[PDB]
Amino acid sequence: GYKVSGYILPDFSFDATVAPLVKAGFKVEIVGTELYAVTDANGYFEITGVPANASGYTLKISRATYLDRVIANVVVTGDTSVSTSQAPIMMWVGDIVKDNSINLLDVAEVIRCFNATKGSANYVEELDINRNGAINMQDIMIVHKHFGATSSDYDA
Amino acid sequence: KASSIELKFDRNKGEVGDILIGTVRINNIKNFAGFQVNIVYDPKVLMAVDPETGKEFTSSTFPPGRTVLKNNAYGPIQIADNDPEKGILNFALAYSYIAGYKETGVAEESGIIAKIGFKILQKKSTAVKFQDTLSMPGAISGTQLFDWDGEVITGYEVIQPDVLSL
Ligand SMILES: [Ca+2]
Ligand SMILES: [Ca+2]
Repeated sequence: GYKVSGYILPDFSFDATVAPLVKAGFKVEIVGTELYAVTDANGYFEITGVPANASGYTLKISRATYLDRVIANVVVTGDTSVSTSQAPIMMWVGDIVKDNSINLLDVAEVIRCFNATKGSANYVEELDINRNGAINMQDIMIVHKHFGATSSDYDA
Repeated sequence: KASSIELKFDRNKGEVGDILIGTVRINNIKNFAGFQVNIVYDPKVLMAVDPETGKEFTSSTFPPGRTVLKNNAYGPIQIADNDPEKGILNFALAYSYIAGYKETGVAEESGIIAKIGFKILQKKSTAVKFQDTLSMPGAISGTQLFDWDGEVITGYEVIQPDVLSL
């Protein structure tokens, strides 16, 4: 088998202290198989023991609060880098109420915790999009980056 | 020209019961698409009220009178989370569909974003202004402006009003 690897990067701005939190946790799986891996703190993933496939595989990237991404035609005739640190796979945050669509329901969930601060009764880390310690308009604007998007809106 | 956000009052003096109108506006904010501000005042001297009707501001009251971000085609979303008893106003507004807005190739960069009425409760010198708060880390003196790419805007001036003497 071979190794299928790459890097993933969420589509929003964040500082150095939170980088390890926002780049980890993306599950990458080869559709139709039991092969998969989850990105580490550097946004890096590596699937091993992958059988060759001249007819590229289809990969699916998922993570709570993010919009599922499907990438087809990933040819594997040896060890292959799906992406690189220099040119990582982007993932869009905002699919909070899971339904494969960034819409008003998602924004409403963040609004429910508007102005909540770390340690407060109404603070939920997952809703603190950029993880800076407070839930506010800055987080909502990030979700707005891809308002209206569904999985098919990702570059094919 | 100069990029800024400012709070200004129509009048500097008044009688008990008179409603002073504070106009918040932005000037030359490149690719402007949204905002959030935190404004504080002394609740025992002034009372936040609708500049038009004259209805008292509550925690969910969003200020009227804006001349920008009114195009329904981009789904403007307004949010209010004030605390009148503590003399705090905190509200935000932004287009949800900023991608569609950017597609027009022309941004709304100058205009009014809020009109707030302040009823005079006492004949005393008082001040109101933008002020940082724990719920807005990294803000510019209690203000955060965003562009149509969903990023925070920096480098603009925050012009404080007041010096309301009576
Ligand atoms: Ca959703
Ligand atoms: Ca945040």
